[PDB]
Amino acid sequence: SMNPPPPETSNPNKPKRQTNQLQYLLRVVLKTLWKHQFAWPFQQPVDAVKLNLPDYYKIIKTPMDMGTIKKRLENNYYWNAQECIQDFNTMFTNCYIYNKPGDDIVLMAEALEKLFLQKINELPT
Ligand SMILES: Cc1ccc2c(c1)NC(=O)[C@@H](C)O2
Repeated sequence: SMNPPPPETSNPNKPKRQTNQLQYLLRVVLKTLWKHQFAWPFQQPVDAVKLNLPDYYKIIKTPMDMGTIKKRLENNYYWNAQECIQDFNTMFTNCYIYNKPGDDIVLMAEALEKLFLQKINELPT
């Protein structure tokens, strides 16, 4: 099959936590980025079959997307904010790795990453 199984959104072995900052990442950061005009490519795992990108997972080995992150946050999958933020960053870097500078999808990611940075610049205490 061209698509791998999607990243886990739960894990019984992994310890959960809820924090003010993780709460913020879901209610404010994720759910605001979600509403951006450029959010749609990043709202679900890359479907290599659907998007006709047969080489995507030959290149990207740590896929990540906001749909996954959203479910992780809802499941309280994360231990801390940093874990969630590194997922966001993985998603953006994946886009820059797979695509070329100037590509439309890259312009989109660049715009979201800027907004993402603006919102995590200050987190609740
Ligand atoms: C055609 C197409 C649609 C959506 C897309 C892409 C390519 N390329 C990507 O890297 C992902 C994240 O988003």
